[PDB]
Amino acid sequence: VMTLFSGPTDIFSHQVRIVLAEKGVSVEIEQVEADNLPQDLIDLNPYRTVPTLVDRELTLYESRIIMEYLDERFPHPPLMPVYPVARGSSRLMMHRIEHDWYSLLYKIEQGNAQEAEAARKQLREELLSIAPVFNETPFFMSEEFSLVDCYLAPLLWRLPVLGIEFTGAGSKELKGYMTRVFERDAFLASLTEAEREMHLKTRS
Amino acid sequence: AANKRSVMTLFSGPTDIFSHQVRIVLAEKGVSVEIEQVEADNLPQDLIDLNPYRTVPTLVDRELTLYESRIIMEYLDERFPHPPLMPVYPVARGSSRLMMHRIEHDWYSLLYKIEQGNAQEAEAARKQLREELLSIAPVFNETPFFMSEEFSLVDCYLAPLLWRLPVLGIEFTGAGSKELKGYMTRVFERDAFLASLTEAEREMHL
Repeated sequence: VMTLFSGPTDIFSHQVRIVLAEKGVSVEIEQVEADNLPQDLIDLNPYRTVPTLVDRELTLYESRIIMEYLDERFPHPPLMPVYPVARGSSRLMMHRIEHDWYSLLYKIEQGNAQEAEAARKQLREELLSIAPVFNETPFFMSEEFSLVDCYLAPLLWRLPVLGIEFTGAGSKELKGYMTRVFERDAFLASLTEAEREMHLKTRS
Repeated sequence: AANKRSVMTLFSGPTDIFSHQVRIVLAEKGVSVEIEQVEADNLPQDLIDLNPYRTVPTLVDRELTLYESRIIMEYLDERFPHPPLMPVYPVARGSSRLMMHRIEHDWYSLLYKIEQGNAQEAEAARKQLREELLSIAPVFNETPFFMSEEFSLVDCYLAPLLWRLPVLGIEFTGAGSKELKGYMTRVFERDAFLASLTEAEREMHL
């Protein structure tokens, strides 16, 4: 009885779809045309946004709220640290990723050529700057896939549609992270057809 | 350095609604904390070194630096369980987080339009906010706090907003005013709320 209303290429919906796949819970997923909930379903979410999760009598929106709900409701596998301090670090990194990087993604998608390129340049350089972080661990500042990777993975997956290509200093490091995460069963299972179309290896 | 002290440090804005939320939670938990009210023109060096965005509120507890009041408040609730400011179960917790999100999205945005918009906009925002707040009156006939039997982080979002109504030129009369005023009395009289106020915030009710 758990239903997720998702944007087929919506990065926020993708985050939730990865979590749902990781948790392995039974769920009905319905893709909308674009990035909005049908006007007739406004009763489910006054803001008519996706992702919107309906699990029994509880309706939730805002991917961040949905992901924590799923992690608290379905403990295994754990996607957050168990202790308060590292949990704060994780929530903060998730927030920084969304505020610093998903904002650039938004400017690239909604901007004219000039705005898009300026956002693109900044996003590309910043992503490459954190490359050293991976020479240390398999996942983002962790040895286990977590919600932080649920934020970073959908973003890096979209590099092709953002018009970004990694080469030079740091590219090898980022690509290694991308390969590790993109190869996971849950990540592959999280993909919609429109998302699979983005890369050769998943394209049908 | 703040990150080297054995006591928490909160960098706060004297009239910042978000810092107020955090100060209420610190008082409720009764933890030792050194609170520094900052000035935009001359921020303390530790804030600059630990928070690249130079914003408030910022909590420094040992080697951990947090910003974004929501993250700080949940950190405090998880690190210091007594007294509980969040529900225990997943479903109730989800609803609580959703309400905090809606209060900030629907009401904190009107507060900003009221303070930085032109007369026409400010007045339009002032009228919308007043109406919406009075519309939740029925809630207080069901429970003493906002959709809860006990004071929680949701009230830590709503209280600072209602405390600022005087500066927003809003006053409750008519239908629902009794309910809203009863809630305000209940939260504004709490030890933690009084303890959370800065002198500047107190003057908002002169």
